[PDB]
Parts: sequence; structure tokens; C-alpha cells
Amino acid sequence: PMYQVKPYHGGGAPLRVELPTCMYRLPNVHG
Amino acid sequence: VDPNQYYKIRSQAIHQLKVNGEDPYPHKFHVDISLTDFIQKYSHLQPGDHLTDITLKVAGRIHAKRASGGKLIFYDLRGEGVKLQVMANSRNYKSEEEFIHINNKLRRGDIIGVQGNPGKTKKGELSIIPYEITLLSPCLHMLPHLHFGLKDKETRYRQRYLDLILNDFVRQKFIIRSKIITYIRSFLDELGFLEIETPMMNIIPGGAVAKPFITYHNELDMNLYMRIAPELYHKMLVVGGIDRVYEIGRQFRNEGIDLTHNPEFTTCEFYMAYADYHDLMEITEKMVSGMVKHITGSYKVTYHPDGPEGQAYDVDFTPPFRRINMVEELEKALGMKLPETNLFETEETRKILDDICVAKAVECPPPRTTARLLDKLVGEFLEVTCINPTFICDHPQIMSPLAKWHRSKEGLTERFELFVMKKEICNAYTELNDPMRQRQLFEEQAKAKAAGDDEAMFIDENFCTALEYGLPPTAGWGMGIDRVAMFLTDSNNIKEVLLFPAMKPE
Amino acid sequence: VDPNQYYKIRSQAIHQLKVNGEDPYPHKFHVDISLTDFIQKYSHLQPGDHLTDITLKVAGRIHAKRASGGKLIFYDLRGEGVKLQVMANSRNYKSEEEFIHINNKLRRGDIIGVQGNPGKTKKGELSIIPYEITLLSPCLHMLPHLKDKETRYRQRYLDLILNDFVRQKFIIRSKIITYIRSFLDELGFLEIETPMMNIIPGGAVAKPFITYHNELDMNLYMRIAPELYHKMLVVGGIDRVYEIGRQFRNEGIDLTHNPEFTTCEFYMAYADYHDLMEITEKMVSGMVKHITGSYKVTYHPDGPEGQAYDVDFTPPFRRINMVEELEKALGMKLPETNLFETEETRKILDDICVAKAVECPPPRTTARLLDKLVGEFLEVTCINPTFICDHPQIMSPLAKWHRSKEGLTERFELFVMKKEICNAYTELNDPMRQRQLFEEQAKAKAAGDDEAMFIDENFCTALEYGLPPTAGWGMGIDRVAMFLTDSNNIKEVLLFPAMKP
Ligand SMILES: Nc1ncnc2c1ncn2[C@@H]1O[C@H](COP(=O)(O)CP(=O)(O)OP(=O)(O)O)[C@@H](O)[C@H]1O
Ligand SMILES: N[C@@H](CCCC[NH3+])C(=O)O
Ligand SMILES: N[C@@H](CCCC[NH3+])C(=O)O
Ligand SMILES: [Mg+2]
Ligand SMILES: [Mg+2]
Repeated sequence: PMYQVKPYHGGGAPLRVELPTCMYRLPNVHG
Repeated sequence: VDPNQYYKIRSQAIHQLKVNGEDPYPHKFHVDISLTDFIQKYSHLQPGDHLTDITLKVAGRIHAKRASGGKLIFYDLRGEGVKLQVMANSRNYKSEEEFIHINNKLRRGDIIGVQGNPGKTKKGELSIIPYEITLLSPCLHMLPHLHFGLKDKETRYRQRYLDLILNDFVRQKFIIRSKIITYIRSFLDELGFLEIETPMMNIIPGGAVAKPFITYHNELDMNLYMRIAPELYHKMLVVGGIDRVYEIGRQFRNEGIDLTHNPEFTTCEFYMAYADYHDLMEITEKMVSGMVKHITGSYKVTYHPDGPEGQAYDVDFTPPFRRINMVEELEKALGMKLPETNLFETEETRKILDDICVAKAVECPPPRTTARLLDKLVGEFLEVTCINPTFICDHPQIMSPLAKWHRSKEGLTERFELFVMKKEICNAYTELNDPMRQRQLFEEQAKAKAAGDDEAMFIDENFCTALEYGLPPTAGWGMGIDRVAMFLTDSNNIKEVLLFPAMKPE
Repeated sequence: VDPNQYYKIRSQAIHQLKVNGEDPYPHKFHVDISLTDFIQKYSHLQPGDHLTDITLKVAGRIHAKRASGGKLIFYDLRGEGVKLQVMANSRNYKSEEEFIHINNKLRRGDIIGVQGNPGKTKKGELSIIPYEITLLSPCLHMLPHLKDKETRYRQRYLDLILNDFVRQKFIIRSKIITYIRSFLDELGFLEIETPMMNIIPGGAVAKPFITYHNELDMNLYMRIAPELYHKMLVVGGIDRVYEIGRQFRNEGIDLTHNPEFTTCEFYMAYADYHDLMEITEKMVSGMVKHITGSYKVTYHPDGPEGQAYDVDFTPPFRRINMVEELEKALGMKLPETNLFETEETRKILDDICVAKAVECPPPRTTARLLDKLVGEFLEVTCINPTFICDHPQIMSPLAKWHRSKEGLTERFELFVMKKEICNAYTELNDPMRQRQLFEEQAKAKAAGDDEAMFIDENFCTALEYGLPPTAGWGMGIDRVAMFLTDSNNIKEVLLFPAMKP
């Protein structure tokens, strides 16, 4: 195929750094 | 009851609520849990259940208000594509006085907050039994009682909020649209593409054939054009050494409005170094089939082009996609040989295609150029055969000012278009990196622009210079997001997948 | 040699390659491996080692052509912000005649593909030793032997070829946007697109671009903010929306201003600006930590040889209240907050602006005076991320009145390095109050405030169908990009910035 290039970021996704908890949960629309 | 009367009366009522310090527009209501999670948590409850040891705050919009006593009032709370019953009993409310007061306040359409216990009616309808109901935002207008939903497109498209309240499927269309866009980003990100932003205002528009929007910059005393495609910028980036780029963004066309046409639309473009259009066909197959399967659960989808009052097509996105070569297949459809492909720039050719269009009753409004006549013929004879995803390949150079010449077939280019349901969703080619050829082609384009054609494009010299610094062998690709959205939400009309579509006023 | 002659000579030479059919612009070269993966795989090689069982195709641009002579040449091949040595010696090539032909063909700047073997030199340099070298795309110009800012911003491709750090800035920009999307997506937000051309421009204070729609005989305005559409969608029942998109201003092109720029706007139902303060702390702090590795960031607002500021994004962020801290910084008491719509107050603020030498161009409205005073006394204290809160309603026509302090609104702006990066507030959902404020704005636009707002009657109607308690938020991505790439120019974070030809 085409040569591998590593993803600039990941390997997503972040907010594994930070998710606030002051507001009720809605689920990720993509899941 | 008359909606204007209703509005006058209700506005008065709310005003009264304001002057009494009864606070009809509170600042903060603390929601404990989504309606969705509430349902998922307490659905297991038996008819007659009433959790005394669990108290929760939910919010939403009242869809209905009905009585079963003077001490019993049921509200239909809606939110998140979902419903919960509010069983308001006098015995469970904080006061008889306040129960009476709040039930006198509330009308259908109001945004409320509810603090109450989970329960389920004797009938078996999951409900919340309120200690207190709070008016969060009143609806001043009368929401229509409709048998067949809001059907009036004027209302639906101008007041999208009404459409979203009164029709449940709208929400899901825009969810699907988001899923598409996000899926694409994830696909490309994982292949090492860098997401970029290029200018939406330029001094000369390029990248496609279209009539542009013109605006004026005051401080600089010059006209800027709204962009038709980010193409040339991306190719410059690849010259600068960024090997894989993409941008999902808005494009502008000063045309008219039809079922597949809005003045502003969303496209994705990517450019990939050391790729050719065969690589792009393979990636496209993977991306489109993957997308469809991931979003809908299957490779097969159904489409109603003429609406639900019409035929259903079964569309199979199972790879690999059918491939056809434009010229050969056009010949095969016409049942006639067309001129040699190295002879497409000639007047003999133009005359032949003109005659064929006349004889096959295919209209081509002026200018009846070879390229246009070709396009109309392809639209008539090939594009209609493209129900399942079909690549139409190897376009003539006269239709493709920025595509690299074909390495076997003279007069053709290494280009393809993806068709689904008779409409184009992708356009891609091995990119032209020879500065000289590119300049010649720009010159023929500018010559055609001199005769009066406002869609045929300008000469970007900066781009030609950039090509002179060395654009690597590269393949590029564009996709019409809105169209993909249409075909995945079974919408026969682009106004369906734009939140606020352009409307000719009333 | 002379560049305009180099170009003619090269043009001729490449043309000759064309007419001879040696194919200077080949259609397809198959790269087997990235330069980065090549290096990662074969950096571990001992010097003088030479893997012969491995043959690989790589590609890139030529930054230098140096010959030991005469059977040997070294090529400095760059791509991806890395470099690889091509050690071309005659005995390893496919043929000595082809070796000579191909070396006589190549120049610096050329895109080439290399097929060959991995191996280090005795000197220690990781290299590829070519069986064959193919010309992929000739560079017809003299490449510079690049600091001049105008020349970089006008020929961004040269900048990216020659300067390594630019690519890194744009990667950081992309990481910022991607982070934001991950953050909101995971919080249950729907990513949406609202119109970029309107009939009435709304949402912010700005001077619009006007353009004409031919087939409707109607003028349309390019947008300054997506705000009113988002609020309409929350009315529609979509509780959490966001949009990272372009915005337009017919204004001055400068060090920190571009006519088009990128914002992120999000709206959240059943939230207030306190909630939004927590969310902002978490998002920005986490963003910075994720991108840079630390909460700590050094910034140079004027030059790399100028004052360096050390910024701590560790939450919680400092909070100041606008009127209170202005009273502290002015050494005096300001009018009671419920008096701010009086010309008494306007006159007092005008006198205070004069007395402390603060320039307010006309029209000297209460809001513009107030803004100038905040700019002077308050914003300059905001090095570390600082929330400036509780703006007066005269500055905030779409913000909901404060629930204690009459005359104030439930609003904050986030400041880093004396510059605003966020603007957020508890949304005004009262259709009557909103109509009134629009009317006041329209009065101030008839008496010549040029950026002052118009009257969206449709927006007002939407509000009448009922907007739930909601809090909204906006961020200037371009500024965050400047601050995380140590750029004091906005041109540094826009690939193709607007130039004044
Ligand atoms: N107003 C618009 N709305 C939606 N998409 C548009 C658009 N204008 C252009 N596009 C996109 O850009 C592409 C341009 O298609 P073209 O072949 O140049 C003219 P067309 O009218 O779309 O085809 P046709 O005239 O043969 O039916 C389309 O595939 C479409 O996805
Ligand atoms: N800019 C093109 C799409 C990219 C084609 C491949 N370079 C268009 O508007 O159709
Ligand atoms: N539209 C605002 C941001 C949104 C503020 C919250 N409604 C601005 O231009 O700054
Ligand atoms: Mg087409
Ligand atoms: Mg400001």
C-alpha cells in the first residue's frame, strides 16, 4: 500500500488528562 | 385557540410572573442525571413501584400536560431524543398550595426542572414523582398539534428549532453528519495526515470551476474572493515538505439553490505525497465502506431519491467498487465510437459531440464547449447507472485543468470521481506537478475566461512558482460531506443535512 | 551564480530531459519506508556496518550535494523534519555510466527517490547506499543559501523547506484543535456547522465583510461569531454543541490581527459560568500539560532577546472581579453598579480616563471608556491565566444579568499574557430583556458606534419558544497557538497569513 507514517498526536484520544465532573453525564455521541 | 392570542396572553402571564418576583427565567438548575441515564437505571421497576429512598433532578421540555384528577397531573418530559413521564401527585408535592400554583403556571412547551423519586404507574409507565417542579424557561408560543409532524419545509428550514422539537429524526440526521466528519478525521489522523487551515479569502480563487463570491477589504482597498477549494494551498504545503495534509472546511459558490446545491457547503480535501490515484481509489474504498459500516451497521443501505412516496434503491457499499473508464463506457452507452482522445481539443470533435447531444436530446446550454457537452453526455448515460458506489475514471484533460496527464492514454488524465446514487461524492487525481504544463493549462483556462465564462479559472502565478520549486509526485482528493450526509440519512434534499440552509426570503 | 539565470538554465535542462524522454516528472515512485521509520530502525547500527540483505526505497528533497570525488557523492536528503545521508559510490550503484548520468542530473532542491541499503559510515553517520536514484521533481530555482519575515509569510513553502521550527508550530496548532475536539466530544458535545454568511451579522462586536448573492439580488454578511445559531440549536433541544470554525473581520491587518481567524464556540444547557470556569481550567491546563509536557510555559512577548515571562497554568486560575479590582487599581470608589447606564456615570468615567491619561477614541461611550480603563489597569496584571469576571451589562448585550449584583452580568474573560483567549457567560434567555438590549444596541448604532449590534428578530423569536438555562463559551485558537509556540506574531500560526501587497 502506502508507506506508514506515525500519527502526529496519537493514537487518540486525550481528555484522559482532564474531564470535569461539575455537570451531569451525557455520553460521547461517537461511541 | 388562536396562536397570536395565545402569545399575547402568555407573554402577559410571564410578565406578571416577573413583576411578582416569581422568577420565570432562573439562572441555575442543578441537573443530577440525564433523562437517558434515568431511563436506563430505573426501567427495571415494577408497575406500582415508588422509590422513597432515591431523589433526583432531571430537566426537559413539556410535550403534553394532562389531568386524571385535580390532585393528579401527568407531564410528558422530553429531552435527548427520549421521554420521561412526570406523575405529579398532590400528596407527594411539598405543598397543596405550591402544587396548585405550579400546575396553574405550566403550559405545553415549557422547559422545566423536576426534583423527584423514580416510580412506575400501575399501567407500567416509568415516571418521576415530583417534590418540586421549577419553571426554567416558558414557551410563549403555541406549539402545533400535528398529525403528520411538521411537514412544511419553510417552517422546518427557517425555524430549525421547531423542527428539532417537533420531529425526532432531525436530531439523528445531524448526529450521523457529525459521525461522518469525525470518522473521516480519525481515518486520516491515523494515516499520519496533518489537519490544516488555509485561507477562505484569496485575491484570486482557484481549485475548481465556479462563480465566486466577491467581498471588499476596506483597509487594503481591494476585492477578496471567497474560496471555492483549498486545493492550491495544500499543494504548496506539500512542496514545503508536509507530505500528508487534510482540511475539512467550508467552500463557497455564487450559484443557485437546488436539492444538491447550497451557496456554502462542507468539503474534505486531502493531499498525499508519493501516492497516485490508484492508491487513492484503495484508500477511498476503505474509508467510504468503513464509514458506512461503522455508522449504519452494514455495507447495505436503502435510499429513497424521490422521497418515501417513491422507489427505494438498495445501495451496496461492499468493496471493491465498480470501476468504469469514462470515454470507453460513454462509447458503449452511445453505441458509437468517439474520436481519438488526442483529438479532443479540435473543432471536429466539438462538432461531433454537439451533433450527438442534439440527436440524443441532451441539452447543453451555452457555451457548448467540448468539455461541457462531454459532461452532459456523461451525466445522461453513465452517471445514472451509478447506484452502488462507482468510480468513473480517466477523464479528458479538457475537463481537468489540474490533473496530471495519463501515463498510458494520451489526452486523458489520472483522475476519478466517486458516484453514489447517481450523484458525485468524491473527486480525485494524481496531481499535476510539471509547472510548464500547469501554466499552459492555466493559460487556456484564462483564454476561455476572456470569452465570458465566469466559472473557468484564473492564473495563479504564486502556485506556478511553488510548482517550480518542486512539488513531489502527489495524489489529491476531495469529498462533498453534505452529499455523503444525504445518502447516509436518506435525505433527497441537501436542506435536510444543513442545520440552517439558505432560503429565498418570504 | 545569478538566480534568474539559474532558473533559465535549469528550465532548459529539464526541458531537454523531457524531449529526450528521461521523464523528469515521473507519475509514481513507491516509497517503502518513511525517513523517520528508517532512522528509528537503523540508528542502532555500528559504524562501518552495511546491511546488504535489506533494500529499501525512500524519498525526499536534496538540501546539499557534496562530492568527495569522483566515484563518490553525498546527498543530504530531508523530509519530515529529519535528514538522511545518501552515500552514493560507483561500486554500489547499478552502473558507473548511470551513476555519472544521475549525479550530473541532480541539483540541490530536487525531490528524488532512492533505492538502496541501510548502513553507517566509519565517521558514524547513518546513511543509505543507493543501487539507484530517481529524479521525482526538479527544483528550478536557487534555494536560499531564511530569516526575512515578509519572505517567509509570502512563500510559506520555502519557510517550511528551510526552517524546521515552523512545521513544529503548525503541528502544535493542530494538536490544540484536536485536543479541544477530544475534550468536548468526550463531554457529550455535538460538533456542528452553522452558516458563515448571514443576513444580519450577530454574536460579537465587529465590522463585517459584505458580499453579494447574484441569484437573490441580496447582500449577505460574512460571520463574526456562530453564537446565535448555537443558542437556537439549544432551543431545538440539542443540549451541548460546539464549532471550531473560521470568523471574519473587516479591520486592520497587523501583528495580532487577521481578517479571518479561528474560534471554538461551545454552548452547554443547565450550566452557568461557574461550571464554565471549572471546565475552562481543566481544558486549558490539561491542554497545555498535554502539548508541552508541563503546566509551566515560558513566553517572549517581544523578541527572543527580550523580556521572558514564566507562566504557570496550574489550576485553579486567579479570579478578579472587574469593578472591584478597578476600584482597587484606581485608588477610588466607582459609581454603584446599578447606575452604569446614566450619562452621569459616563461623564465620571470620561473624567477618570482623562485624569489617568487613558486614550479613548470617539465615540467615548460608557462601555468603550470602561474597556479602555480595564485594558490599562487590569489586563496588564494578567500574566498567568486569570479570569476577569462580572462585567457590566453595558459591555455584555447577550450576557445574563448577575443574580446578586444589579448592573453586572454573569460573565468572564480568560486572560493569559495580558491577552484575552476566552470569553464566556451565562446566556441571556429572557426574550424581552434581549429585545430591549438589542434596541439599545441599535440606538447606539444609529448614533454611530460602528461595531454595535443589530436586531435579530428570529433569534428573539427562538428565545420566545424557550431557551433553557444555558452557559456559553468562546476561544481564540490562534492566540492559544501563539502562546504555545512562543509566537508574538499571529502570522507565525497562520499558514498563509493576509499580506498587504
Ligand atoms: N452548492 C453545492 N452544494 C453541495 N455540494 C456542492 C455544491 N457545489 C459543489 N459541490 C460539490 O462539488 C462537486 C462539483 O460537481 P460538478 O461536477 O463540478 C457540478 P454538479 O452540478 O455537482 O454535477 P452535474 O452538473 O453533472 O449534475 C460536487 O460533487 C459536490 O459534491
Ligand atoms: N478541489 C477539487 C477537489 C480536489 C481534486 C483533487 N486535487 C474540487 O473542488 O472538485
Ligand atoms: N461570541 C463571543 C463568544 C461567545 C461568548 C459566550 N456566549 C465572542 O465573540 O467573543
Ligand atoms: Mg464533477
Ligand atoms: Mg476583550
